Amino acid sequence: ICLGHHAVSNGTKVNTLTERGVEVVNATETVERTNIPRICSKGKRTVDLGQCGLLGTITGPPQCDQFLEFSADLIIERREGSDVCYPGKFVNEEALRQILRESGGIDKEAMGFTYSGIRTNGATSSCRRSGSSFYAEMKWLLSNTDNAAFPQMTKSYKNTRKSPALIVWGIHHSGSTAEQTKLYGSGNKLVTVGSSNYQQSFVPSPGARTQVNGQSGRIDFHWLMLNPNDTVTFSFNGAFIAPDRASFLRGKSMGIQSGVQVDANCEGDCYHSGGTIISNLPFQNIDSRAVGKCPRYVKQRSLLLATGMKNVPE
Amino acid sequence: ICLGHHAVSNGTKVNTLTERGVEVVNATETVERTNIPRICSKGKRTVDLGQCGLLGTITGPPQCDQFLEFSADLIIERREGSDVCYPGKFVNEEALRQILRESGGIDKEAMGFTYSGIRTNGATSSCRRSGSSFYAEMKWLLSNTDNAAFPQMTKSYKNTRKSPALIVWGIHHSGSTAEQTKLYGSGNKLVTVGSSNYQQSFVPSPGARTQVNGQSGRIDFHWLMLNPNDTVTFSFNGAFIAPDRASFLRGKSMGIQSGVQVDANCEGDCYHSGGTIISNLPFQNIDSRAVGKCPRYVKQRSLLLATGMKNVPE
Amino acid sequence: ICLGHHAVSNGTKVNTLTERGVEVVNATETVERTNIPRICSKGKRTVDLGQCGLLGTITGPPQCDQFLEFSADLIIERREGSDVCYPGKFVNEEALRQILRESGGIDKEAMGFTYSGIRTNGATSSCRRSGSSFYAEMKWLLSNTDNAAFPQMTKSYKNTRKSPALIVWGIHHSGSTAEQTKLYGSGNKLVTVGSSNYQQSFVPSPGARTQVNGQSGRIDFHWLMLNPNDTVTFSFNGAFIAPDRASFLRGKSMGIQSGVQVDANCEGDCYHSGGTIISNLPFQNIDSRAVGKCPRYVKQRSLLLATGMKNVPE
Amino acid sequence: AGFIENGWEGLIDGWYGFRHQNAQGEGTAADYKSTQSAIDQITGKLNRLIEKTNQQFELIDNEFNEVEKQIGNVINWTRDSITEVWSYNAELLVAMENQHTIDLADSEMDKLYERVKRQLRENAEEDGTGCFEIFHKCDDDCMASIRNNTYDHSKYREEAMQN
Amino acid sequence: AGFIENGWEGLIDGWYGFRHQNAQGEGTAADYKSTQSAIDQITGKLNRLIEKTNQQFELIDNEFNEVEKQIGNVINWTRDSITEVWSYNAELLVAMENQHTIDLADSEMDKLYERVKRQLRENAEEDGTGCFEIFHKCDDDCMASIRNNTYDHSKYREEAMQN
Amino acid sequence: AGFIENGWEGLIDGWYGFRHQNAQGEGTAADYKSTQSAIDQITGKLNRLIEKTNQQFELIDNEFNEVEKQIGNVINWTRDSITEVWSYNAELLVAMENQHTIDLADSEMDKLYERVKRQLRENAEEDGTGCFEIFHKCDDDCMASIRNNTYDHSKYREEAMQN
Ligand SMILES: *[C@@H]1O[C@H](CO)[C@@H](O)[C@H](O)[C@H]1NC(C)=O
Ligand SMILES: *[C@@H]1O[C@H](CO)[C@@H](O)[C@H](O)[C@H]1NC(C)=O
Ligand SMILES: *[C@@H]1O[C@H](CO)[C@@H](O)[C@H](O)[C@H]1NC(C)=O
Ligand SMILES: *[C@@H]1O[C@H](CO)[C@@H](O)[C@H](O)[C@H]1NC(C)=O
Ligand SMILES: *[C@@H]1O[C@H](CO)[C@@H](O)[C@H](O)[C@H]1NC(C)=O
Ligand SMILES: *[C@@H]1O[C@H](CO)[C@@H](O)[C@H](O)[C@H]1NC(C)=O
Ligand SMILES: *[C@@H]1O[C@H](CO)[C@@H](O)[C@H](O)[C@H]1NC(C)=O
Ligand SMILES: *[C@@H]1O[C@H](CO)[C@@H](O)[C@H](O)[C@H]1NC(C)=O
Ligand SMILES: *[C@@H]1O[C@H](CO)[C@@H](O)[C@H](O)[C@H]1NC(C)=O
Repeated sequence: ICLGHHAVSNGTKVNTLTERGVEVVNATETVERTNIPRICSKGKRTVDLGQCGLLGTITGPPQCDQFLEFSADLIIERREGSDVCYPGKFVNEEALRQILRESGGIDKEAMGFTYSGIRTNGATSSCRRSGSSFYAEMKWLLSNTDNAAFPQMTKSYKNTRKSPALIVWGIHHSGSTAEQTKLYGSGNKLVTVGSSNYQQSFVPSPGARTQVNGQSGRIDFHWLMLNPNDTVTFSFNGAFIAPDRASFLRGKSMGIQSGVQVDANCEGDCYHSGGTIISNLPFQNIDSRAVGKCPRYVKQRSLLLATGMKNVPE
Repeated sequence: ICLGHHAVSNGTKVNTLTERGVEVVNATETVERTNIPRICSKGKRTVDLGQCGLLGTITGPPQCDQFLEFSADLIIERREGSDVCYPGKFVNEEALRQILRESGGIDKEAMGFTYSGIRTNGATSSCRRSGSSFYAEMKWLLSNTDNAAFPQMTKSYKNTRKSPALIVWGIHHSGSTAEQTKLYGSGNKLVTVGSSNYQQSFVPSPGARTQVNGQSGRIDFHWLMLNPNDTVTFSFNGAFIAPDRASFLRGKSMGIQSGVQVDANCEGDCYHSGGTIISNLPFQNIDSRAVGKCPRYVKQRSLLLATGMKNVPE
Repeated sequence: ICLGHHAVSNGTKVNTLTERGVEVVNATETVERTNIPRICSKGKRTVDLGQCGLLGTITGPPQCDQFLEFSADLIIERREGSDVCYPGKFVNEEALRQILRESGGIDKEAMGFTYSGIRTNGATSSCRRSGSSFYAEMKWLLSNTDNAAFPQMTKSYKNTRKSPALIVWGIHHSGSTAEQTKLYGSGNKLVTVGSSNYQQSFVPSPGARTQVNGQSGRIDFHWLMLNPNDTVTFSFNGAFIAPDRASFLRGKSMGIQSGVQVDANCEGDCYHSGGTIISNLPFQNIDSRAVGKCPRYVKQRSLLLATGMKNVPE
Repeated sequence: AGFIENGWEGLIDGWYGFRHQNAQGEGTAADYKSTQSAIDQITGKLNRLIEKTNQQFELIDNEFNEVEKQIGNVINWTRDSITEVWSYNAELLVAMENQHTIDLADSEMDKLYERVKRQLRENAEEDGTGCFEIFHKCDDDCMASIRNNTYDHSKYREEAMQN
Repeated sequence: AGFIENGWEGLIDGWYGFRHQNAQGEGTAADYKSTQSAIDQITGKLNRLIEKTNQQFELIDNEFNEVEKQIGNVINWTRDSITEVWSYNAELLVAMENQHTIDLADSEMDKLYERVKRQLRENAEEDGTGCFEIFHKCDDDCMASIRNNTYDHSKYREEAMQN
Repeated sequence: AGFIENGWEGLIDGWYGFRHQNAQGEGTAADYKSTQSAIDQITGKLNRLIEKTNQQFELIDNEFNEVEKQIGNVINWTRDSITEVWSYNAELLVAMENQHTIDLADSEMDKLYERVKRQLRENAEEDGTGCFEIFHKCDDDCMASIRNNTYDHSKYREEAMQN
């Protein structure tokens, strides 16, 4: 009576500590390469920003009118999205973006700012709605009738909630000094924003910029997190885009950047720009910048794990 | 004559490469979980900052009067500590904090700044000592009698040592423009600080801030490292908190943030906010932000290492 | 007939999982310690910057006159190099340095800026060539004859290529306010630089600095990357160092900092300040900041890998 | 898989088996115990390796609006370092697991051979190529008792001794 | 721990031992050499693993005054990556060390069995369950010579041969 | 390297060999197969470990003009963490590879001994110290057939049986 083991005609070559190319019976793959070219969001509150930029949801351009108080577990950014209608730029862009991606949505709240002796409905052609409008969450502060002195005002807002608030104001840099005097008046302007953790530091800078959206002026948006029971203050004398409402974070969420369609038929916790990585394997070779609960990215295209005995054919 | 091995009634289950839950005879723990709720500082020069902030030791508020020239191997920050008496804020806070944590203490040195035609003892109610005082290491530069022109002065200091110096000045932002003219005079002010590695860039910004410590004004502290034989210079014309003395690093130290008591009976090289991790195990599961010579943090609560043979009971 | 194995008189001690100091027959080293005190650049286009600073190649001080359009696969920085002739400083130094290290060289291009009613050949004593000169890539913009009003001009440049351009301008801070009025005129100056990704923010700050190179004034260089078909714009009214030519990246390269000689006889892909690490071993203990294709740095000085059987002498 | 020259392609019933040749005829069978042990250890190894973490990593870069170049180079540097670490760990992990798998199967085969030699004490010989030169006429029911581990070593002792 | 069905709970003197049964009486003892070898290898393994580094890591965050959100997210991202790396390394380390420990003890038991079979050449038989069917009457002093590795295989040869 | 008391310093021809002592004279030789297998496995291990990556890492710090202190402390912190990871991986890697190397050579020696026992079935005895008490007069050509694996176990059977 003889003893022996099984074998196959064509085995699978694997790598060991001593040799590279040892042919065994069976082997499985450990590095994932199959990618689903969709955003698997089955069972998740998903907000596709589309043409709306993530930061715009705080200021409210027209394309973000339906995202002023969104709520989601997964946030998708699109490359065609824009944060601004009037040509502008946020200070600390990626910080505020990373804050909003894991916010679970935003909840707006009227800050309660009243004005006296100053007209407050400044509009532009690039912020089109019914006609010439502006940011839905902001107030372009101007002068009474036209060229006049801007009364040096100061307005405060106390965070009357239990969670920190998102305060966003704006500094307008007109197309020329004469246009700054036309909108606010002559003289050096200044915008002071104060709290307990903040201390800044604003004065406009008029000049000619390249025509973006057909406009030569710019608007610099700024933000801070107001702690509970703490008060924010603004001492300004012209060139001020005041905040109408403040934002409050709802909870937790995931923020991704993608260019593929949304699919509620599949579920996945690992996302990248090209789709979703649905796999049980511990490693993947699709995208190194994949976010969520992903397999750890490796450079190897394939790593065959031996699941059987060494194959010794006759 | 038969051969065999020993066994026990109740073994210890461990994990292997092939199976999870293999019962062996003896096993030891590799992940540390026991924490001492104290700061073990046996044999270490320890400075408990308490109500004094780490940065305040450079400017010298009242609560830091006994920390102007401290010396320690271990520095402990407390959450009740404050860097300022007059409401203010440092620029590059965490950079200077990280510099001071591993400094081994500070050594002050009179910079030798003399003034002519300017009164130099500006005080405030929030900096209480015997009466109304100010920062022990700073000089609030004002005008002669009251509203008057601030002479545009320039003062230089050459680092006459072998180690870099810590230069800290201040920019005062008063509660209003009229108060800035009351303290320094009308006209645009400017503060220039120059050296070989520095090139900045200062002009005040008056306005109304929220009353912190009963004060509406702010003071912005700034700092730089003056290399040996290199000179720092200041060309200012108002709103200047001049440095009286410069700081020099003593050597090396450790900086921690904690809320537990100090204990000189135990010794440890791994600290966190909740106490000291005294262990020989290679891994710990107490705090991922533990500093010093710590076991490497892991997510697993326990990882039993088999120290004996597999237990095969009858 | 007996069976046995070979042995040697003096074996090599190695470390295992169970014991430390097991004497085996043969063993090889895995941690590299031999260093070549030269820069092995065999078969690589190498540019030794020498006394020329990496950033200077964009502005063009005298010591960088032969580096205005360099091209290399390996860039070497020297500690005696200087970015400036007139005492100045770049904003975002290390960012632009890291951009230029992997640029494969730079290609200059005339931006096409013409001026009317303004003299454009401002020189200094510290920028020595034939006599008093300036940066070869810049234009020190001044006034017509002497104290006069600087016409508020605006100049634009459209990136007419397929790769992003490097735009570098300068902001002059003179030794005093009266010298700023002497060079540009009285009144508040401003320099606006605009595009699609940029929004800044410049106004000079006159004052007295420490005499570096025999000069009390400073020049602050700034830069941005102009995307293809996008336009950059400048609205300035004094104190402006205009760019003559823009830079375009050639391709890819490696940037190192060293103090040893260049050697084209040896080849290596791992560089550090002390030379080149030429080794096949997976680990090294020379320099942790080694760049290129290096062995992974470890703290151990030596790790002997057993290449033979355990040595059991008689 | 050492002194056994090659495997049996016809053995489709299990990983290890018996191939006998007596006076009745030819026959092959599979040993369920050793095979089930091997596939249980390898199966548990797979279940230990087919693990995806529950740790969530947020987006730190920006594909649509590139972050600042310095912090971007730091992020790319750190991510590349971690990628090197996980590539090394994956390579060494797969190599070691394959080694222990092959040596594990070899150990199971050798243990089966050792226990089959333990059943036949002096009633059979060893040839050196994984067979047992059985010293007496072992019926198909006798070899069936060998596979079932019920072979009486003493009831066939003297018959297989004098040969 | 293979063909030996189970361990001896009464063996409190060592890890491996001898349990004899002759004409004089019953008796159990411990083999100091194999046990001391096993506990020396495992002890050295522990001494190799009970290591805490001498590398000092400074405070990079701030629990009382949170740093900037961007650099804070980069720091949290890097720290979480390193935490994943050390969790994986700890898991795989403990698993591999336990495997090599169990297989090491099994190897020591099998080596003891092999050397005890080397002492008794043809003067005893093997049963298959870790015992030696000794072919002659071995006194308690004879088994004491077996445990002391002083058994003369030739002075009891012919007596244990004809049985 | 267990029951064999020590190695042969005079064996300079290979890693394993035969040292015989018959009626003709003394002699030592080397077994090319086992030695070549061992040096092939260890050689392949070296070729698997003598690897330098193709991943390029750029300069993230600045030795001539120090970067900002905060980002510099973050960079130093990350680099120190990665250095700890690679130091641990190198230590554990070398230790495990040395262990598997020593146990591999021991396995090759034991396999050679096992196959030499497989050639001599009942024509020789085992002493316990790695020798074969050969029961018949084996000429130098007979031992040369033992080293060449051509020893006929049956043509010398009865002569070595009655002794
Ligand atoms: C071989 O491995 C694959 C890996 O998934 C598995 O699906 C398959 O059932 C295995 N087959 C055998 C015969 O083990
Ligand atoms: C906030 O302020 C309100 C009223 O001033 C007080 O009732 C409440 O306890 C405060 N909460 C905190 C957390 O300070
Ligand atoms: C079991 O392991 C623990 C681990 O520290 C040790 O203290 C104890 O002495 C060990 N006991 C035995 C019997 O090995
Ligand atoms: C610093 O300056 C003094 C006097 O100017 C000189 O003696 C000394 O050598 C200098 N040291 C260095 C390091 O430059
Ligand atoms: C011993 O190892 C070294 C390592 O490089 C090798 O060069 C040498 O040839 C080896 N010698 C033997 C006899 O294996
Ligand atoms: C750039 O502009 C030119 C002319 O305006 C046009 O022909 C070209 O397609 C443009 N390229 C891109 C990439 O926009
Ligand atoms: C980091 O790598 C990505 C490619 O994955 C590249 O697009 C990006 O520009 C890199 N970051 C920087 C700062 O260059
Ligand atoms: C990093 O994690 C800690 C919890 O350990 C959290 O308190 C902190 O806010 C996080 N950092 C940022 C920037 O959110
Ligand atoms: C980082 O370490 C280097 C030494 O390798 C030191 O020179 C440098 O100053 C350190 N970085 C900081 C920010 O201190």
